[PDB]
Amino acid sequence: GQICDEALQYAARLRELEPGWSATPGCQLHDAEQLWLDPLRAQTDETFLQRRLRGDWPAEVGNRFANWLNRAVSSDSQILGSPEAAQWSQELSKELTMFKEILEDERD
Amino acid sequence: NAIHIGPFSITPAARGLHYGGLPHHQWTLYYGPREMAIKTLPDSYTSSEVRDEFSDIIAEFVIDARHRYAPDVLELVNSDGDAVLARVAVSRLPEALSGCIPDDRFPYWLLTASRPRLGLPVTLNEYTALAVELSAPPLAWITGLLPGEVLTHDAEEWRPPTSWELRHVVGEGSFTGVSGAAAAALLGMSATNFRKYTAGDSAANRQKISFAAWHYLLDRLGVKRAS
Amino acid sequence: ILSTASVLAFERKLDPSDALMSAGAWAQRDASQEWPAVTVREKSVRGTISNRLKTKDRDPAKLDASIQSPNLQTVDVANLPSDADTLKVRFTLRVLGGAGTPSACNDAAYRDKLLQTVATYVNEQGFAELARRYAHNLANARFLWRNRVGAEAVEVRINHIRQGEVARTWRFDALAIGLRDFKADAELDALAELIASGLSGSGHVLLEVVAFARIGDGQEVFPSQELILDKGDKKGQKSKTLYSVRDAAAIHSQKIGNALRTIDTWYPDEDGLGPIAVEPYGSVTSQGKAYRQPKQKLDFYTLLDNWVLRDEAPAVEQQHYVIANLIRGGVFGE
Amino acid sequence: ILSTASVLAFERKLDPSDALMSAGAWAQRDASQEWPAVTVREKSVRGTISNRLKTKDRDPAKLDASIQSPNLQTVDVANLPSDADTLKVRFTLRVLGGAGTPSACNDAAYRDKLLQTVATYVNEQGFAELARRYAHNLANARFLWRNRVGAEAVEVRINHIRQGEVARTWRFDALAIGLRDFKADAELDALAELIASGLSGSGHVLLEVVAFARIGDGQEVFPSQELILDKGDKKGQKSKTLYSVRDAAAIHSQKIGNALRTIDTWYPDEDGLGPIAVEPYGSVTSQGKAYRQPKQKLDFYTLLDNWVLRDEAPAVEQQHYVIANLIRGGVFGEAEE
Repeated sequence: GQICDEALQYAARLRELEPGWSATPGCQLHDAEQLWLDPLRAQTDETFLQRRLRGDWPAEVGNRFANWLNRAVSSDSQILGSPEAAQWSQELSKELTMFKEILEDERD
Repeated sequence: NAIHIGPFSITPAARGLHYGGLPHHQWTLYYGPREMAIKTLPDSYTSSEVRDEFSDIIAEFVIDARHRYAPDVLELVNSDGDAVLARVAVSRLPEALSGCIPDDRFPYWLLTASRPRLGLPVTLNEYTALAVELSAPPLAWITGLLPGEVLTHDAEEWRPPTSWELRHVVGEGSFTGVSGAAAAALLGMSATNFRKYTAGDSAANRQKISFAAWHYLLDRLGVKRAS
Repeated sequence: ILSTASVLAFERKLDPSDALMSAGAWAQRDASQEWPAVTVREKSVRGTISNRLKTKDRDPAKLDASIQSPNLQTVDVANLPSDADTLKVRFTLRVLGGAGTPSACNDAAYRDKLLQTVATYVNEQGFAELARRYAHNLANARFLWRNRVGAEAVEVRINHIRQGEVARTWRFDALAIGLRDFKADAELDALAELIASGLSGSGHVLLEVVAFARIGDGQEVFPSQELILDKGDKKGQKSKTLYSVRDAAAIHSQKIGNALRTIDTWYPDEDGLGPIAVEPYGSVTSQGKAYRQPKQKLDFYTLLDNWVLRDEAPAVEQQHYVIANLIRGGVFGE
Repeated sequence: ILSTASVLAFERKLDPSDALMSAGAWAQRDASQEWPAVTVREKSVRGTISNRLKTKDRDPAKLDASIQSPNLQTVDVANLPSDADTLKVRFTLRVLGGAGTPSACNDAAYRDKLLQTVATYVNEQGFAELARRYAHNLANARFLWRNRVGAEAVEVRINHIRQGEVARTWRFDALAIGLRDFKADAELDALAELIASGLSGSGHVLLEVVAFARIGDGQEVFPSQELILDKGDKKGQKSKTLYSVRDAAAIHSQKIGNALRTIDTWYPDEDGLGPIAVEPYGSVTSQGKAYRQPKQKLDFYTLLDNWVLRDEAPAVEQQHYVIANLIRGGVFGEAEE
């Protein structure tokens, strides 16, 4: 929960700390994440791209963030074979669902 | 005036300067002929302050040298292949190994810890024989810093160590952390006759150590097994 | 004492080339040396959400909200031209032989025991059965994977090129030969004799395989499908990409190789499903299941260990399976 | 009394370039100057699970679930154009000479002692035997490692280029000469004479080696393989990289140099296993074994020390081995591992 809150706070601080949204040259997957996790469509961004980002909230960005978090946490078959690792996976899924809900409520 | 911490030396730089209005001096930390760090320290510093200015670099060098020259590990596995039952840190390889994968033909196998494993099947009595023969002392990593020709068992190629090599193991700054008095009592000598060994140059009243005393001292300190 | 080696790798035999694709009209197939090549092109597609979405969603407002999304993508596609009814593919393959020896090993005694084991297998019976299976799989056009269904008449031409010019020739019909069983025929026996001579190392073999398939005019052909990087947007072939040698659609060589070794009939669980491609834990990714399940003592590894170490040589069909797996090649280490 | 030096180093002789590849059709072999290069491409690969498994695995549900999620790789590959059947390989070679002199030393007495040792060797035997074995390894196309196997016919031309033009020429059939033995032949003897002249410091030699190998149409070739480094990858990256100079597939120069010095037939293990490359503790990596183990008295260091310090000259083939190891160059002394 502290990691999820720190990630949400760092995303909010990076968003509000950003003065303007610039078209990143070669930001590989950074535009796909920053359609929602980036700032509003300013004059540097296209209005049609801003309307498309308002059309679809970044659920796939939340999936990629959950994948990066699950890759950051070292897992093994002892958690898959044990029930405690299944409970930890269920708790991580509940935290990822809460983070995706908080992202989708502000998104769009 | 230099300061000596085991095989390390800390010297000042013979003409100071004024930094921020206060007089200072440059200091250098050596490891034999190799210079490692340089700091600029003010005066009105006791030698303990100059010691723990560099203590952290000394400790980091010790950590890296301990990890690099660590001995090899063998392990005992049952017939499946996983679930290691016991481990041992050897100083040599048992000379009969050749790359193996354990099967159900035998209930005990003795594999290496490196990844393309070599292995051998054993029967828990020869395993104890190999553990008695090939084990390693607790401070075997100090042998990685020694020239080898002062470590051989053959008397024809051996040469006595110098004082700088001898400060690796004896003295309060050494890696074993044993005194000269305790090492003299370990050999059944006086403190003065042992201090005769560590003078610095044989012209200035200094004698070489014997073959037998050197190997027995390495045995008693837990550095080389010396069977 | 003797134990199995820890690193062990075998270089493959039966290397195919890549399968280039050309097109033309039927009964010009005695002059198919200047036929033009098929070209991959671009296409746009705007479809609907046809997937099984998450049920117990009693909200059709989000449903017809999602209906108004055209979700346009851009699709690579390659088709036959308007004036051609016949598709022509072409590749070469060589047979190497010396299929006993590994390419890397740790132990020497294990390697010598393995060498004398395959020597006993060869002196018992040569490569005649396996080359019969391989020539049979070569005769029917199995390597055309999805370009074989819905075909009128498929004819393959085989050339054994000893010098720069052709030495011998075959000419088969595909659909007479089944994709199910292994029969006998004198031309097939001559081809299997040549392949078994190549696998024994008695002489080198270079083959050239050309096929013709009368699909019709303007239909769609299927080359191999590439990998799409998700770092881009919804444009730039965001759907699929087709494999191509320079300005020509083509098929990957491992597709040809997987089609050629589809000879495993001795898998125990059934027999009415036809032959399988040979590999340890004999499995197919289309069915998503694994025959030769290793808790049954019929995988490649346990059979090989019981053969080489304890000298419990299995039944002759399982020995065929093991030697075919060694002809496939791979990495057999821990 | 005379001990060994603490620092010793020898630069190498027999310096090759790195060879690059090209393609064409046979019987255009005498016009092969505009034959285009062989480039590298990429392709996708989906693989199965085909390796051994641990015992906590092989519960069949876990195995099937492993088969469910596949792995997708990208791979560099290189192969012939679809209308050619001959591969062309080209590189140059310098024989330097002066093999006795070290590049760094401490004892002068050790230096001139081994200098007079190699002078006595070069007075007794010439460089004829080693140059014969070297010209043998140049004759057969051993430097084609995997491109040689399964080939139909292979022909190699050498040009001795002295000024800006050719001086002498050689032609061979590489599969006539075996990879198993060392015969005699007049043209090969002239080539070995030229090489032994270059090794002895007599003249200045520079060769150009061209090889033609008949493979087939569209078939795969094998360049050297690079090393990829990635720190916690995302399982969609490449898994194979090939060496290329200026967009043309190529072989590393040390691969050629390792193939050239495959002349050790004198190792005490056996004789039906073929010659290996000259090494201290002479070891091949495919077998994972070390011939000339130092517990036998047949490694490079003990032979050298018995020859130099205590004058036990070994057998003449061991002297050939030691001189070959000195021609190879390396680092000896108290930089020990």
